[PDB]
Amino acid sequence: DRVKKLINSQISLLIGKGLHEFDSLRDPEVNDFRTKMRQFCEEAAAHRQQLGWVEWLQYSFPLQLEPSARGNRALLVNVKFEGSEESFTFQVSTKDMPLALMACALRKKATVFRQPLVEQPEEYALQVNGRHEYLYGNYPLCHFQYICSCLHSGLTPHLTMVHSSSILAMRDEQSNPASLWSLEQPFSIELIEGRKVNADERMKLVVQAGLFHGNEMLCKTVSSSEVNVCSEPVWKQRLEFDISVCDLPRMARLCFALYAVVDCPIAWANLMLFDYKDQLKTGERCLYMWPSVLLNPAGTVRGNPNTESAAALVIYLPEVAPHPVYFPALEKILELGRHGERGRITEEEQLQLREILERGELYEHEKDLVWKMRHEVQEHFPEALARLLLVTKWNKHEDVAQMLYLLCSWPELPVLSALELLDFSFPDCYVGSFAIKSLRKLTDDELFQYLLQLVQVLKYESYLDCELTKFLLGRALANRKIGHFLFWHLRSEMHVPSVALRFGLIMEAYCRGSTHHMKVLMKQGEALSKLKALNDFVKVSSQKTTKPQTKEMMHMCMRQETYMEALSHLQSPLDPSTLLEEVCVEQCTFMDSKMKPLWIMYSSEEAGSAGNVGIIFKNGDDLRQDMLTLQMIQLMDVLWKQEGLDLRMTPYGCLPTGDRTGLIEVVLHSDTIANIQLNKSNMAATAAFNKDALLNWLKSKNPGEALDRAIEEFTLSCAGYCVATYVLGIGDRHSDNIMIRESGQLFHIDFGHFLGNRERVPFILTYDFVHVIQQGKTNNSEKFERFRGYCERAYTILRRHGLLFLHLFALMRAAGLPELSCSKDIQYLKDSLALGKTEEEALKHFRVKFNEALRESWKTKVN
Ligand SMILES: COc1ncc(-c2cc3c(c(OCCN4CCC(C(C)(C)O)CC4)c2)COC3)cc1NS(C)(=O)=O
Repeated sequence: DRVKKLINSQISLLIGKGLHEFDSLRDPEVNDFRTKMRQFCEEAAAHRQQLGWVEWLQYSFPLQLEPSARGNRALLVNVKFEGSEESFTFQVSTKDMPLALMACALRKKATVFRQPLVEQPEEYALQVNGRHEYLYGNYPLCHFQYICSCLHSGLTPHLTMVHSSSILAMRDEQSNPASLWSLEQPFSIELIEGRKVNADERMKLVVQAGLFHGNEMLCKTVSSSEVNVCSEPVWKQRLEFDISVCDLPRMARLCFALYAVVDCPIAWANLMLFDYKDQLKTGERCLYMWPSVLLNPAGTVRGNPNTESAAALVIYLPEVAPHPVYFPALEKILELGRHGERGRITEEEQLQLREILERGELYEHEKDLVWKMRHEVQEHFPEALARLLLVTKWNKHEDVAQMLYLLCSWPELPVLSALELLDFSFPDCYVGSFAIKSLRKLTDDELFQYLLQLVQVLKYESYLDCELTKFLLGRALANRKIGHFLFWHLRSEMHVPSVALRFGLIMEAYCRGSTHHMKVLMKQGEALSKLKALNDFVKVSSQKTTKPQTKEMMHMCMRQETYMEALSHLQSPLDPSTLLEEVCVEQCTFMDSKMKPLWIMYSSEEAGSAGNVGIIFKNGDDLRQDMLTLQMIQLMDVLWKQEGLDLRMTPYGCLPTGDRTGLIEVVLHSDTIANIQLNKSNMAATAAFNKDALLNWLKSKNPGEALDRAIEEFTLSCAGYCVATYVLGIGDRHSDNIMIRESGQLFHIDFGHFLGNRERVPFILTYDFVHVIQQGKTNNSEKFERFRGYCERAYTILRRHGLLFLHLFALMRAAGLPELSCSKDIQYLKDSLALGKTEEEALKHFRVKFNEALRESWKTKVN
């Protein structure tokens, strides 16, 4: 009653779209999606509320383990018990498990409190002080990201013993409240008229129409007659296609482009020929067209919601039968596909097939041999499914039936293979369903790693209710960190009309599954709303007065009760494990670039030093490409660490949250190379030669024996970023967008341009950095060549995972980023990783690029 109405208003506010707008569409596909997904998500919520206390820790605080640990040394730890000011500091080993640490804390408590405690270490979990992060399970302490981080920074781990009854209290508080194949005639449509068309009156209007199965044409395109430009053009003509109705695949899309000719593009529109209930569409359709920025098959199959201004195309789908017609059921397809001749070939033809399947464009005879030998592909080359799918004639229903017969007994494939199958190049729904089935084995860590790409794939989906949406919702409702990022990736695109409906519906369903998480996300949205209002003030004030004046006025605005309340006590959108407790107004400011990004600092007495965290709020720029670049850098770091190579990278958080809005994580104790190289007087870093500035700064932050470790951190991170920027073609690199941590770690910021966007970005070696690597010496081949060895090792590891980067970037094409919109952009990655070459050929090639970059660096060393 009253609670259902309040929850509806809270979802509406959170997702940025009134739920009443869904009802107003009177769309059965929307209605069925809402009902089915609410039931699915409420079932997941019921399962969650009865989880055991350890399972509930797995849901809410999923373990953050080191990449080498997934699937010796002395350490001091500080441990306290919940709600007690008193703590215990003790020595443990990096190889010890949390249970031994907890048993030690319990024996310590029993001696102090003078009682032989009933509590066993099995009744507890260790919280990282003031963070939503826990250590539990049968893992050595150094396997935990928190401990491994402390061990490298030299800091003492601070942990809280939390009893099972306290974890159960958290679970309880967080509860939700109480026949086609007989139709041989050619497919045809009637193009009736156009409405609200805007073009040059001197020209003529033409409608180009094509039938597609993904990117592939099902037959040649057909064009209407040229008619004179006017607001309401009238064609009333039949467009006939070179394909029988019986041969239309299930996922066939009819694509239109309206243009003006003397070519002047105007608009485009697509639609699925079968509806969500597998019925062949008949009757009139008014297609509200999307403005053209000619045929766009990857474009959405839903009409433009701006019906007041959009050009409209009115078409007629003829009634092909006196009764409704549905795509044949799976049982009928398999029955037809069951029949076929097994391929019989010579020992040479078997060697010919093995060659092409293990090799990826083919010639016609190569395609025919693959299709002929399809049974052998299934039985002995199952990972070559994608090749067989690409040779299948999707315009012949018998060939499709034969392919589906094999797909239905195809063995599950590795994750890497399934990622390729999510591409728009594989539009069939059974293929889509097969790909998801092979992705069910993704660990939560892998899923989190590829979540951004899986969300982009939703933009290629033809219908609202789909296996990918159910999969993501199911995984999000079983892991709070996944749920957090799924919400933000969808929410940050609500201002995009082509996805607002789909994304709004998914976010509503998720909210049905966790009323409590909806409220936690609302608190984050309230802080972002205040940051946007504050940033607008800063933008205006910065153009009228001095920075100390704008900063004092920013502080006065933040000190208002409504701002102090909204900006405090939230989970960070960048990392829900990070708690943003007390906003430190005195330390807040803004940066001097065009959009005046805000620099917001927080503190938390419960987290101690670890509670000192910062966020950058930036409004005016699209942060999606920065996020993708940083996530690709983070992936390189994981892949290197899995081979035991830690290049001390800094993949700081970057999250779009709204229209040209997002957050960026602050890396404290860091400064830009430009600021350090200003070589200011009366500073500990001041130098005789500007080349000494960076090394002098590192020496001032790392006195005595600590200097050596800082130079090594610099060398390792420099190698990681040299390789990362070269592979990704990160350009426009200068002293203002390269930073250094006091630890010595170098890192890059502000990823404006990548994939050479178009010019081939060469490998870069900067003399100032070569100088630090060489410990300030002019000649130090021992250190310089160790650094070259790190670059080579890093590069060879990435090449081995070359296909993973290609498959992920291929899926990213769905995002519509201007620097990742075609094959040329992905060709850049193929060249940088030299994937066509042997490891020896690619290493020789990299060596030539590294040596070319050294000679270029030496043009500075000569000076
Ligand atoms: C996508 O856009 C960006 N991407 C990343 C960053 C970024 C990230 C990080 C850091 C940064 O520091 C910039 C140095 N410095 C910090 C302190 C500032 C003081 C408090 C004194 O005003 C003075 C500037 C900057 C540090 O940790 C991580 C900034 C931008 N946007 S921009 C270029 O318009 O600023």
